[PDB]
Amino acid sequence: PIVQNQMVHQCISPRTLNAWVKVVEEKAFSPEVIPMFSALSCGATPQDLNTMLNTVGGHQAAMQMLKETINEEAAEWDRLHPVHIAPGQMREPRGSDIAGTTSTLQEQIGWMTHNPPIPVGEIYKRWIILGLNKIVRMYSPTSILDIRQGPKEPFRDYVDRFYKTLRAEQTLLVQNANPDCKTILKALGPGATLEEMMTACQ
Amino acid sequence: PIVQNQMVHQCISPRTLNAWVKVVEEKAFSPEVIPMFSALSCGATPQDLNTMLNTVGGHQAAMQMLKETINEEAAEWDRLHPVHIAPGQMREPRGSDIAGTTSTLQEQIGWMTHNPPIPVGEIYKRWIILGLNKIVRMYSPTSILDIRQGPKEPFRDYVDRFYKTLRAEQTLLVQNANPDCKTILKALGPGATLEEMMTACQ
Amino acid sequence: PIVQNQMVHQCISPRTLNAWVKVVEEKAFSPEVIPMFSALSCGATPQDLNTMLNTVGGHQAAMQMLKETINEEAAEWDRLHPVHIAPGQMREPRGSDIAGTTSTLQEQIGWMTHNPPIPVGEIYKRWIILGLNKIVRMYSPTSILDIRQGPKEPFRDYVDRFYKTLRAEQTLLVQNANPDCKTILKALGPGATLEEMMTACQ
Amino acid sequence: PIVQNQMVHQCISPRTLNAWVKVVEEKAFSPEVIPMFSALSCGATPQDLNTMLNTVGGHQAAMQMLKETINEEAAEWDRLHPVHIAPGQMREPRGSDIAGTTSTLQEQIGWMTHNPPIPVGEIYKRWIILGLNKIVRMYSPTSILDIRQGPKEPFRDYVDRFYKTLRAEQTLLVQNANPDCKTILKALGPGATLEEMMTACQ
Amino acid sequence: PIVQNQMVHQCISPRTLNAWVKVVEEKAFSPEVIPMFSALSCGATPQDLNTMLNTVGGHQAAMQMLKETINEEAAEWDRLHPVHIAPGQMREPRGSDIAGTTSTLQEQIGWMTHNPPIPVGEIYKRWIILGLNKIVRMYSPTSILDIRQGPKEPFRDYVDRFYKTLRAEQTLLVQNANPDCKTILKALGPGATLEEMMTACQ
Amino acid sequence: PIVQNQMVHQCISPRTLNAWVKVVEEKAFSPEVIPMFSALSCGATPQDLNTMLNTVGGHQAAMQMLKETINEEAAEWDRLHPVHIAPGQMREPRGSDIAGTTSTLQEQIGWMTHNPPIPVGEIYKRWIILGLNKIVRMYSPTSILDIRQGPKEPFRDYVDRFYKTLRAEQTLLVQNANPDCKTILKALGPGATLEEMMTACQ
Ligand SMILES: Nc1ncnc2c1ncn2[C@@H]1O[C@H](COP(=O)(O)OP(=O)(O)OP(=O)(O)O)[C@@H](O)[C@H]1O
Repeated sequence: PIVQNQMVHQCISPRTLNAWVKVVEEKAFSPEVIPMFSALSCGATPQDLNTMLNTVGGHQAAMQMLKETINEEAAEWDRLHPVHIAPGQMREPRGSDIAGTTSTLQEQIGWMTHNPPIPVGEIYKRWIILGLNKIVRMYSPTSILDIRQGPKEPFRDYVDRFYKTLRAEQTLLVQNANPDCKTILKALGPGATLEEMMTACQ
Repeated sequence: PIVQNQMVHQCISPRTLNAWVKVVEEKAFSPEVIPMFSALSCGATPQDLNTMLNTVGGHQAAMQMLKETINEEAAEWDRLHPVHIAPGQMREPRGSDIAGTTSTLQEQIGWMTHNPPIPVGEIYKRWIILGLNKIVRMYSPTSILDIRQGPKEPFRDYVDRFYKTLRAEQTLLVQNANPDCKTILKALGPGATLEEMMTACQ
Repeated sequence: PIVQNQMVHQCISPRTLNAWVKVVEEKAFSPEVIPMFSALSCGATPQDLNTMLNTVGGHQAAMQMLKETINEEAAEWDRLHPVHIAPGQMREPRGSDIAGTTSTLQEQIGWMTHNPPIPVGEIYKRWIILGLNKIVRMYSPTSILDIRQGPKEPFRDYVDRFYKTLRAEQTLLVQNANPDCKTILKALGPGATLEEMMTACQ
Repeated sequence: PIVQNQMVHQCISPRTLNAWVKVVEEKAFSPEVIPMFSALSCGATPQDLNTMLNTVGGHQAAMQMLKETINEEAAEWDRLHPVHIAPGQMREPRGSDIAGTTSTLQEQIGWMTHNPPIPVGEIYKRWIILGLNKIVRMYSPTSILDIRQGPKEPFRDYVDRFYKTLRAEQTLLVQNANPDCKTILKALGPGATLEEMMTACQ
Repeated sequence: PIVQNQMVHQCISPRTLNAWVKVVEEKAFSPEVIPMFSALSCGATPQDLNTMLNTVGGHQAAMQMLKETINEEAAEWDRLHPVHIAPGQMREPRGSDIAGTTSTLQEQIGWMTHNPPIPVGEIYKRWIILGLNKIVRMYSPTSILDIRQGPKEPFRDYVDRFYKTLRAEQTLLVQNANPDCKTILKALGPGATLEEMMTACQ
Repeated sequence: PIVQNQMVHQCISPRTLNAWVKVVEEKAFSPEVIPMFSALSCGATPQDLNTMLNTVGGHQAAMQMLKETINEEAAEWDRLHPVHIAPGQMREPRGSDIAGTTSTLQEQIGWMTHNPPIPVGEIYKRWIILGLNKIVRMYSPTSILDIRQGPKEPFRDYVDRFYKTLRAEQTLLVQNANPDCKTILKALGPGATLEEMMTACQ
């Protein structure tokens, strides 16, 4: 990453490398993996972003869809930012320079530490996260329409499932409740908070 | 977080990220999780606060009630602190800027490091903790009225349960004791410390 | 804690938080937990002291006796140190300011880093340790009078039990020995070291 | 490695040493091991590169093929860069100096920290990675021609295998699909993204 | 400990505390525990030395013999170094000040950082190690006279036992060997190295 | 060790201590332990080198052979470097000063940080490694002459054994192959690389 002592390059730590690889193994593409990726890549150069993605051993169908999303975002960058060099001067980054495939570590450090910065790590991280969200939505196993409260399922457990499914995918909470809790909820009237709905069905 | 070398931004550590995620998995919303959250988010920007909350994989009913509490506190902030910008100058934070949804990391660092600081991380952390306490009270399984000493339960074990329940929820200790220890406690008179009550029933 | 770079505030580390919580879970109130608490809270502000105590999930009977001891020590502080403020000036700490309930982190840092320091963390830590020792003595299961060497128990194992019990609670070692080792010990005469007693009964 | 405080030598950390040794034990020469090696050897001197390779306990057939690749690359270096010394002056590195066998740590630090740097660690790391890729291709158990979707294998699982095999080794995805998904894929027409192919066969 | 940034006090780390406690639990008073204690207490003040010893939960017979050795060494210090104070000046340390029982942390830091240092931590560590060696010799289960090679025990395994026992306790290696290896060893003549003895009996 | 902030003494870390002790327990004197020892003792003073060797609990036959090798190397040092002191001046190191038995930590730091350095840690580490290699060769269980490919053993697995044995101990690879792979290898002609031999017998 690039961090403060002036703004300097540091080696990606063995601990960050290991944390990312373990979250992916333990959680696959459950939605919470995305804000973990984002937090573990704080300050990341594009090189570091490629290291984290390249160190994942399975999920190669997912990694391949991610390259497609990366190439689409890169081509849209080249559309808005054509390039045309000057000895000892900085070249403008193209899509593939941002994605880390045709830029060196030194070019990346030079863009990221310029005054003002050309923030190639934050740009690439936005493309990667966009790709990762399409994958989370892909691998979401259930429609929110099939999250229905069981006859003897505690309301809380049902709400946990309902919002878990809705996060992976993205009135109806009440409709999908079981008869008994549904009746209690119809009676609360409009404008009930989730806290009030969950207290009523306890 | 923001910490001292002057006051600088540091990346949230893999170790803090991991600690928070594990305490939540192992303890759910037992009350002791709150002072752990508070301690692990020392110096946190609002961005970091959102990272810790977003990295929790289950308990999405709880996370949703928390957003409601956050939005209520944010709307009360906008009520007391309306906003109306000046080139190169700091804008005043609204509720949603404090909660980290419409403020950038740079705005957050600028508020938090101003002289005097606009402490957006400490403000948001107070809203989050308020939300978390309502959740601890929600998920508290037992009324203190149903904590009663068993016929052969050691007094200490009963007191542990009584104060555990009372912490999750928030004369009667003696009333809820078993006949034998109850008799010993009635005899101590008024003004007995817990230490004396527990010595008597040993 | 407060530590040296001048004397600065640092966030309590995830590793200290975790160490304290694990020693308590694994050892309860065996006496050795006290010097661990003392060592893990080196440099602690009163806020940090409250964090370590608040993060303990069970033993709420013990935590409650501890508050009683804290309030007693605080009331004795107010007896010896009454307070009576001056813009931009430091107020004198009362008992509850020392215990961290009515003082802010900033007041605590200001007392602890003053020339000369008002060492509010070391004062509160002494109250806490006093409370913790009363708890260690409470939860000590056995009188030293019931530590007696078994007919075929190795002398060393018996001495380990004898001093373990005596530490939790706080001529007789010989009296409580088994007939055979007792006879060997009577013969050594007065003025035998523990090393000599233990060599004789090997 | 060599890292920034000026550019200084630091001891390879016990944590890097241990991470490398564990990834090799747990993953052998699955392709993802290569970008892990590259990331764990950030800043590495040739000495450090030899330490990481020498600390691997099995796979000695692989380590021996790696020496062959190293010697070939070293001989090609000597072909393009003959050497011919001046008191207190730097000698030019030969192949075996780059590979760390006839250069000392001090010569290595002197090349790597010169203005401009003679980047002996990055040169040797490129040779090592080249050798490691030939080993990944060697130990790849399956041809992509034998990755065929099973009659009841979910399409995603098949794509994971297909791209896993293709990474170890390096129209046909559709050909190798099962009849039912093959028919759906023929109908999509040309120019389907992987995301669209995978949605269709869900 | 006291370490270099000038010479400053640092908090004993949770990791040192934990390492010491685990080596004692896993190894008791096997001899190798002594050089581990010595290495984990590098820079230790007497306070830190007491923390490491006080955090050990069992072996209280051993801890008590250790106090006896400490008091003997302290009384011998007072015999050679009597004391007789000057405002703002350093007092001379007595035995019990060195052992950490009547000296404060500040006195300890003042002795240890004086020009020239009064090295109270290194003095106390020598007393502790002396005590620890008497304990290692106490708990040594076997005389070297009962280490004899078994009829089918590999010579190496026997030598491992022989030197293990001799380290806990502190011509005969050959005498204690089995008939067959004994005969081979008699034939080597005088002046055989251990390497040659062990090669001969392979 | 001695490391850079100028060149300063640092305490050997609990993590290095623990890593060395675990590699020895898990790997004994498999050859890869040597470059791990060398890497974990980067910057080591002779004191640190003795700490790492003294903290090993078993293998005391091996530790004793190591002392013999150390004493031989030390006597050869005294043969080439006799000594003959000057107030406030540095004495010349003898063999036993280098090995850490008659030199203090301060003498060691003074030799190692002199301009030019008298590198007593690197000298002693070379003696130790020499001793360790004689031990690796001792404990090598098999001659390379008894590494022969089994009738149904994959060629790779056989090559792994062949080079594992050859590393512990230090045309024939082909001779020791099984009939079928032997025939394929005879046909390749002279000048086949290991990669080509291993491809042919796949
Ligand atoms: N949640 C946890 N609970 C218990 N132990 C943990 C946890 N997380 C990490 N550890 C311990 O810490 C190890 C990983 O981190 P480590 O202890 O090596 O810290 P470190 O990197 O040395 O700290 P620093 O970088 O500050 O020196 C693990 O092997 C484990 O023993």
